[PDB]
Amino acid sequence: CPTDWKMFNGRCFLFNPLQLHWADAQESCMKEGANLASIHSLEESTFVKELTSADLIPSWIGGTDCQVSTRWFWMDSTSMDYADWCAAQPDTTLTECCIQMNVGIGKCWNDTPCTHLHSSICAKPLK
Ligand SMILES: [Ca+2]
Repeated sequence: CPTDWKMFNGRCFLFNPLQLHWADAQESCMKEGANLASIHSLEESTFVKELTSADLIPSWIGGTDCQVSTRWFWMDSTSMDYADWCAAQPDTTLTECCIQMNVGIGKCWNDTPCTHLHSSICAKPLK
């Protein structure tokens, strides 16, 4: 993997501490040939959590159901075969359609307004 990135299951990951809304976070990843990260297993979830410091900082990941409620998509076009929703989540309301991880005391996923500023996780295949 390139310098500051970390490898896991054929992909490289990076924690971007900069506070950005979802769209800016995705744009920031694209500048590096990446996408906000998709997560497909508890093993991957744990690996990414280890990139967010001892505080497990709330972070944007690349999933949303912003087009049609309840229809979730990852920006890297991989399948939605895993989720780590907090209790009662997701709300599926189009007004809070971007996935945020490391949310609350449970450090789980919560769909939230995409305009909120958060750190983020970027990922891209290993070359
Ligand atoms: Ca929510």
